Amino acid sequence: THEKWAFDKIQNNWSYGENVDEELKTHPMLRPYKTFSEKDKEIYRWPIK
Amino acid sequence: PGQQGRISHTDLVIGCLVDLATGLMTFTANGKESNTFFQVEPNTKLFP
Repeated sequence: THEKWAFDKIQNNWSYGENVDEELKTHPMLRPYKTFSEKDKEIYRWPIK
Repeated sequence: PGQQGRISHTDLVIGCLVDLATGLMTFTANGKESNTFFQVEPNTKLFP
């Protein structure tokens, strides 16, 4: 689900960033798998539980 | 290939050149010359 949303966003020419922005379309959710966070993983994996 | 896969936002312009003295046919896309060409015969009518 994360990579599908990331592909949809790079279709919209999104870019990685630290803060959340609208015109800059930056978000910390576009990160490599080797450096993810526990909170984000838990939030993403909650619905399927 | 990088642009392919979604909807772009830049118009594509294709230009066609005809030489009526030697029957040479060339096509250019966005100012870039293509590698495809055609050769015709004298007394040939062509419609764009």
